[PDB]
Amino acid sequence: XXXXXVVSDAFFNGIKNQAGSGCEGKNFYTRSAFLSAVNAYPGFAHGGTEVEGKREIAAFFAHVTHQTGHFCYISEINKSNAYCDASNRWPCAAGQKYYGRGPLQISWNYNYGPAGRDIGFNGLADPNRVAQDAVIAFKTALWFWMNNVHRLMPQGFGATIRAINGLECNGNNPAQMNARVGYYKQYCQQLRVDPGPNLTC
Repeated sequence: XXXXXVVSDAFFNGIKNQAGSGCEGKNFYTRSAFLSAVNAYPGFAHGGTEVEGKREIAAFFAHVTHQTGHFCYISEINKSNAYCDASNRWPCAAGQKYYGRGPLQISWNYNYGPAGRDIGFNGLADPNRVAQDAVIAFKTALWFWMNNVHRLMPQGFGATIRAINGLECNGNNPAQMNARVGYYKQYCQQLRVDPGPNLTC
């Protein structure tokens, strides 16, 4: 349940060791940054039982592993889209772009805005800070998780795949869906917890 003791250097390095070494994220994503970020999200891995908490940690790392390519990538590979939904109170800053950044590839003005308000930076004016500071990056990932995915954890890992995209369930992208499940099952083995029901979607 306490991330510092369940997520070890060995566990974190085990992921990052895969795809180095010229990866932009190789010398960015650290366990130290993750643990600093965890301090700001006390609800993470604490929704229910210690088993549920461990499943949540495994689930978080499963999605992060897939979305960043084992910590290879910081920013979305295509960077032209502003990702602006202008119908709002997180108005889009001129010239800025809210494409995916960090462990869970936080995207859109309507996510950068409130994430920044919670974390303590200007998410609309300075979204690149998520790519510049690994502590902020892990905080945005945990912010996104707690605000969008956490409530679905009790329904099983598969419900979290559906929470994160919509495009990788129901036969749409089996390879990516099963990739995520694969990481989750391994991390559950490593953290010594059963994976639970409803893994695929």
